[PDB]
Amino acid sequence: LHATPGMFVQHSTAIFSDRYKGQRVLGKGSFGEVILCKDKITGQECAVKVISKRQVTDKESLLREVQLLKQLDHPNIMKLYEFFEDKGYFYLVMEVYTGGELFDEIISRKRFSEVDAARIIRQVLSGITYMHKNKIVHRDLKPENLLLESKSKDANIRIIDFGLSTHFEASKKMKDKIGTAYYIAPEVLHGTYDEKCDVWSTGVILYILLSGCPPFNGANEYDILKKVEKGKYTFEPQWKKVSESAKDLIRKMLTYVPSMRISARDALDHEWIQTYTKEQISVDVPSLDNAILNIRQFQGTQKLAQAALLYMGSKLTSQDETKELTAIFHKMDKNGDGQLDRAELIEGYKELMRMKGQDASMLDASAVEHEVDQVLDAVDFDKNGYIEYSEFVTVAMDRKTLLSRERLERAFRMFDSDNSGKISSTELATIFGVSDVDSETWKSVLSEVDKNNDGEVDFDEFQQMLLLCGNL
Ligand SMILES: Nc1ncnc2c1ncn2[C@@H]1O[C@H](COP(=O)(O)OP(=O)(O)NP(=O)(O)O)[C@@H](O)[C@H]1O
Ligand SMILES: [Ca+2]
Ligand SMILES: [Ca+2]
Ligand SMILES: [Ca+2]
Ligand SMILES: [Ca+2]
Repeated sequence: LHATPGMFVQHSTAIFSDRYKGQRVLGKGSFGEVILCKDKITGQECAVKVISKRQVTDKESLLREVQLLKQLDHPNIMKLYEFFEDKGYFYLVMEVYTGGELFDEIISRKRFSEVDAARIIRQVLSGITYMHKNKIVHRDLKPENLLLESKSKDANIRIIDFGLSTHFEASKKMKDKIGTAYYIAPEVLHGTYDEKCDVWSTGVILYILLSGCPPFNGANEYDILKKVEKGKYTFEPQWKKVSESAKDLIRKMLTYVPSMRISARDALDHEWIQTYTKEQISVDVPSLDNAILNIRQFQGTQKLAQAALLYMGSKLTSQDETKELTAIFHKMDKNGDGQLDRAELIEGYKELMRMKGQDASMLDASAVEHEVDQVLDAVDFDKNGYIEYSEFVTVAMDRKTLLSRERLERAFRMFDSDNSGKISSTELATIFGVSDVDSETWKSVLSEVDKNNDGEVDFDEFQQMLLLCGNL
């Protein structure tokens, strides 16, 4: 029973209009197709893409895209909350990003300084390192598909639009000639390729950030593709002030032969990306102490509670609500790939001890390793060996703060699929995407939670489960 944020995406049995209220339109696309909506229960704002069935094989491709978004949890990848379908429409309910496309920043300035470009490309590369590690290739990276989270000058980047994305395998190469002319890798046009195609597109973006201009240009799509296919580019007047390090990274990402082209991971490790700032994220002792405290108290959580907390943490908390936790996550993620590993958690504990002025030799040699092994197992909801962003936020967040009245109510209705007012073992099975929950799993829920002995969990019991007979 692996819990992931993606298991909640298509799980509601409710109709869209019973969960969301439309406000204003959003974006610069066809009018009314993306709408800012409010969650009727929590008040959470979201961006809804409404697709008419008149406008979509196409149904299959939309579903594939939803399936891919359900498998990705990363601070630089768009978050999908929910997906609804009715007789007339599909509704893609997404986290709202209000800073506009990177494309619009580009066309409103001459070019980016190296430091501003490095911050952007570092985030893109974190996103794609993570994607590639999860066997997913984007295939349409470009500035139109990179949204800034807000208008704040320090807004993060989110990779959007997975409409061309697919899984890839080591054994079988990809063949579909798919992409956008300025950004598409030559081997994609030749028709045999792998995930290095995303690295090339990111190299094109970087070249544009630093110069203002595409490396392969021309009067029309046909002319652009002819330059792309040859692969010849030049650093031809702005380039005189650009550092040798920046050029070196571009040379490596626009390396023509794909077997010789740098990987996303190695590009994330490039000296230009690694050393563009020495500024440290500010995290005070009390916030880190509290986060660690919360994480280490999580062992022993039963399966209904676990799924309910992950739902609330991964779907019902905004960026504003999780500011402090997000900073701690990025500080602990030493290799900047947007996932926490065993070695990174170990270092996080040693960091905390140093910060608190604790003497580390007062513990057994492997005390920290033993701690992290227990903690990691417990907090790794999908058991893939990493702490993803949403797993981290869920567990590290102050529990009383997470368990608001509205979040509790939303979470209960999400589990109670038939609206009977009680959660059954079979509703537990369905949320985890399995046929049946075994007797031991359900019995361990009931022995703690089923206070009236009826074999199901009502709203009262569900609140008490999470809150000392708490009820909001
Ligand atoms: N999660 C989001 N939050 C806020 N705005 C978004 C989000 N996703 C897309 N938009 C914007 O809504 C507009 C249309 O979105 P989308 O439906 O993705 O466009 P499209 O059909 O792919 N072609 P285009 O709209 O020209 O990019 C664009 O301005 C997007 O930037
Ligand atoms: Ca990491
Ligand atoms: Ca995990
Ligand atoms: Ca029920
Ligand atoms: Ca009961």
